[PDB]
Amino acid sequence: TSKFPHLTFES
Amino acid sequence: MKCLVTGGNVKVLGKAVHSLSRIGDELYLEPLEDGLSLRTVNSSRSAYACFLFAPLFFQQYQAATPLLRCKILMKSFLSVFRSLAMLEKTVEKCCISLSSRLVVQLHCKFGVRKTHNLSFQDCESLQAVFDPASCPHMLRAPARVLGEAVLPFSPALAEVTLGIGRGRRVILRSYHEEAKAMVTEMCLGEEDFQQLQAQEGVAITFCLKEFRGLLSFAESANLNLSIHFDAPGRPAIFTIKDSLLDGHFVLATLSD
Amino acid sequence: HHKFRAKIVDGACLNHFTRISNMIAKLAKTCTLRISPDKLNFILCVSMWCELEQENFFNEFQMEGVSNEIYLELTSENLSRALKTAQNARALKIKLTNKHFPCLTVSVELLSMSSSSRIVTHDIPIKVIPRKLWKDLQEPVVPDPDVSIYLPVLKTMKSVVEKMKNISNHLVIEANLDGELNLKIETELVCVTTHFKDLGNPPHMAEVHIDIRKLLQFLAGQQVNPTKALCNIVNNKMVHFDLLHEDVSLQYFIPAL
Amino acid sequence: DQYSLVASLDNVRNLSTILKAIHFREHATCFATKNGIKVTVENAKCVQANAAIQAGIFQEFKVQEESVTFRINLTVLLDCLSIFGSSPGTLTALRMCYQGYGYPLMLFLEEGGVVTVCKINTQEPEETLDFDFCSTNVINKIILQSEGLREAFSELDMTSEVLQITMSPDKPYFRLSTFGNAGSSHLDYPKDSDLMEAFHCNQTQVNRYKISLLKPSTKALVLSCKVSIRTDNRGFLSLQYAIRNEDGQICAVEYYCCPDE
Repeated sequence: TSKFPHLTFES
Repeated sequence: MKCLVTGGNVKVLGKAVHSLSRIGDELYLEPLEDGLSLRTVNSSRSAYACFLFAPLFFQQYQAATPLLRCKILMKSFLSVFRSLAMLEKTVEKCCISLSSRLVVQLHCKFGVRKTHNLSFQDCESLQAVFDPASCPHMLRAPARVLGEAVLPFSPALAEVTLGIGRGRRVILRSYHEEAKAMVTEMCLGEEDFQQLQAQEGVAITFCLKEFRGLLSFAESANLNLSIHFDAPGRPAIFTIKDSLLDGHFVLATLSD
Repeated sequence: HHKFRAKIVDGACLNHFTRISNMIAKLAKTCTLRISPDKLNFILCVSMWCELEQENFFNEFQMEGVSNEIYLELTSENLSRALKTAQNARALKIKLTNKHFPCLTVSVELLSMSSSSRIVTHDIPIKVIPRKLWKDLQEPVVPDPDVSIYLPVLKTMKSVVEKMKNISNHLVIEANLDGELNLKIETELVCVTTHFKDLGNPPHMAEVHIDIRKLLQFLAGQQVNPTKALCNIVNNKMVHFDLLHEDVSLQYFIPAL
Repeated sequence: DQYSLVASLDNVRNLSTILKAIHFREHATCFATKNGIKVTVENAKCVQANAAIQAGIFQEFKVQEESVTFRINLTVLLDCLSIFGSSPGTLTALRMCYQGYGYPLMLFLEEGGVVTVCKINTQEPEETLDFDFCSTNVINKIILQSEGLREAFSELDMTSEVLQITMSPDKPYFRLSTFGNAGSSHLDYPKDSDLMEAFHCNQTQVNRYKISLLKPSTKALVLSCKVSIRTDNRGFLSLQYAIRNEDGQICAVEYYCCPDE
């Protein structure tokens, strides 16, 4: 369930 | 920076703060030229949300100190705005200003003034790399339509699968990993959809609890919600657009 | 080789059926459902027995068991949640299925705001029960009690029991054949006795020490003041509440301590 | 032989509501004289809440000697008084009998024929300490409408340790302040506010009070129309409340709080 790929943020 | 909200936009600002609180524990403040930005982020960095308040949303808007990037515990910013009942009835004008503290003044009735001096940490521009134009699939419907769709799901359900079935049906299946859980599936037709450009068989899965946070805000304001998404793994983009208001939620999706 | 197909179209009947499951969910977390051709039952064995008249609720109904009853236990929260969706629905269809695992599937035609039909489908997981266990799952007989007395206004009972719970977990309930019923708690610091009067009996004072939590669990989760509220007491062994309202029987049994 | 104290009410809530405004400890001290009962609840030798209900409220009130005093469990007492709950609208009568020292406090309640009998064991009173609060050396005093102050007290920044009260003939006239984590919160009341009923501030005074001690005064605040706030030359805070019951009669509730150094 909680195995979401990271969102790519700028920093 | 000097923001000033009056009238009914006071509660609207509170609903946005409430909406961001169901996503992250810290509130990022970023005054821009095209309006005030309130942003937040998951603890897993798998969810990003951002409200943009165009300058005409306010009575008065000065962006830069003649640039500000902020970071505040949203527990604090919530307590400042919690319960819109007292925000509608009492609060006339709401002032946000900036030194050492971020100040918030609530000008209530009968001359009564409430003043908060919140401490803050300077930070980066919390921005997520996303682009709706890059997404091949799109949904669009009034928020209330999507709000009735997530109605038969348990409010404790974390995850829901959004898919496109045969016959241009929009299907919402509850998601679980393998002790037997109740499985709920919702099926919409393409008719009560304003726009539907998504290939049959395509399906993604995202956090339902966070998607609700945007729904609760847009339902009341009677706005139009559009979902843009790609293949599993790639983020899903949930957009909200008013003349006064901009707002998008970017959620991560499951892989494979 | 079990087969069950039922459908509800009437809103007033749907409201009634939904109120029932909500009560069961407040009486149990896991309960057993009996599917008979004439009736419908909910069992938990503190025992709770609940009977329904099928033709009063459903427009369509089909029941088939190989050698005329069908038993299966649910989590009552799952059934209640599924029904709550049909708060204003147009059609409520219930059928047994066996897809990934044997389920009790509830299909709902939600109110078409317009245009197309909104269709919800809940796959409620079940557990089939073999006939070897059916005998141990029957309605608990009421072995002729010492005293039988008509219960007072349940709201008033519930209100009194609520405050007593905050003091002790031991409740002494004694009924009398002239119309007397007493609720009674004792403690080192405080004693409380509530006196009920002129309740009437169907055609000495028998008492029973019960867990007050179990009584309050019964009074709360009770939809309306029933048209038939009856309390049977076997001296210091058992208390039994016979209830009927609107063509729905409800038996509840609390043992002594 | 005869009881040492008896009290009757056609409506028990004309006693229960007032006790709720005092209920922030487990035990209470009762003082029955010719002029009603004075229930007092005290904590930490710093807080004290008094409830003085006059004998005029009761349909029956008899005392033998001049002084009658027992310590009672306020929590249990308030459970028994509300044992018939709050129906929408037939009343619930109360017969309250106290035989004397060593004997329990007996309660009798009736509603629609149903009778509840309570036996509550008493206790020898601990010394209830005296705060010498005289209007003689009171510095500042304002009278406010409770309706708008409930927000100030229930939206309380409990992360803070004290509550700073400032009363002054100058700005900001009336200000409540908390200082918690990452947040400094204030609340200004102009003297020309319509919420103000009386503003008699002679001298600027700033006093701090333990937030844990003033919070339970909300229970009295939300039952009153107006609230009186006085500070003296000791820094002691007084809170006089005006609770109107269901028979159009008014009883007094008073809080005292030691300042915090």
